[PDB]
Amino acid sequence: VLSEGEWQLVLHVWAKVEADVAGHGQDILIRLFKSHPETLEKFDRFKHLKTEAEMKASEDLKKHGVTVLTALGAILKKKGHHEAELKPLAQSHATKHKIPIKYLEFISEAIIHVLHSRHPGDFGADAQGAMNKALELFRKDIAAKYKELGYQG
Ligand code: HEM
Repeated sequence: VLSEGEWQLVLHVWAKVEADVAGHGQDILIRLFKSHPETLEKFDRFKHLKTEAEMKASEDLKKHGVTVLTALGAILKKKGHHEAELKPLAQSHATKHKIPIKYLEFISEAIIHVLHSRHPGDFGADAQGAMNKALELFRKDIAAKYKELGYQG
């Protein structure tokens, strides 16, 4: 579990994101899509985007970026007490969008990357440790619900 000190680091770093949610959200999704092009294909909504230039110009991608990060931010602020918030996300991502848990690992990596890129020398080793733990907890609890539903993998 996370200690209170680690949760404080996580939420202090999250304050950087909240200064510019749409910007961080677009940066994270583009990193995901370019690093792991198979993820783009899970989005009928964005499949048409071929180049990074097109992704950067898409206002709808920014809009989904706010939706995604708004949901993740509310979950982090629960400090692990997130059962009610996680349940619908697990259910829709497992049974409707058909997202393997591996992709949740990829986007976790993309978040860490983007934070380093946007905040050089301002994302501490302690904070990276804490964020990593918090995203692992998120994956673990979603994975538990995937396994229930027969989607483990
Ligand atoms: C930090 C992890 C993530 C969060 C917080 C998140 C959150 C959300 C939210 C709030 C929605 C809208 C409501 C819903 O459909 O449940 C959504 C939709 C969706 N998500 Fe995610 N998501 C995450 C990861 C991913 C990943 C890794 C993929 C695929 C590679 C993915 C694929 C999709 C798709 C395809 C939709 C539907 C978009 C549309 O057609 O409007 N999500 N997500």
